[PDB]
Amino acid sequence: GSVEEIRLPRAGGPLGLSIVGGSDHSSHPFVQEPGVFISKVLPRGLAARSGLRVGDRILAVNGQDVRDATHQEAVSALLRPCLELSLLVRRD
Amino acid sequence: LGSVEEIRLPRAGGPLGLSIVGGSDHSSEPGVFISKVLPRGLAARSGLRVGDRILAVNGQDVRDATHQEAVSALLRPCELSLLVRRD
Amino acid sequence: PAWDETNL
Amino acid sequence: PAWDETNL
Repeated sequence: GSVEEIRLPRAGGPLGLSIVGGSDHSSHPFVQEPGVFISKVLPRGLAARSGLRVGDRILAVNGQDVRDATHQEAVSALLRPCLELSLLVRRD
Repeated sequence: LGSVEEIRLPRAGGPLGLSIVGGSDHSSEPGVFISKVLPRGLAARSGLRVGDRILAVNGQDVRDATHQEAVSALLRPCELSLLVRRD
Repeated sequence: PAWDETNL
Repeated sequence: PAWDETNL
């Protein structure tokens, strides 16, 4: 397996991705340990162009661990003020 | 702030998922310009972007390579390690 | 079963 | 200004 760094050069504002899951969920639809997952990537959006993929489990956001994060904790981390948005992910 | 970055592309033997334009045999800065990166392709997954310039491929310098010389470098016979310049 | 999906 | 483009 591999850990992968996917970096989104933000115009910031829209990322073009959706997430499901988090530590506050006792299950997810992707792989059986709780976590936050990419559940959607808009085909012509930033995340898609940058190589993000449905099924990616988000491990960290700009260095911040989100393996155990609640859903809202992961949302807050992803919405940090504009920079390159560096996602450490794993595909189970 | 500009950067130089080492990007590894694990080729399956099929497509890389990127296009290049230019080269030392065209009038229009070193290296090979990446002109398209398919979102679903390996290049996108590996971190490559439109506007990146390829300076080296697996230790072969391509800063002053012609278009065909850069194509050959990228299609070297069956882990593609690219040194790229990014603004 | 249903999971909230947050679009960003 | 017309540059060859190759898809790879």
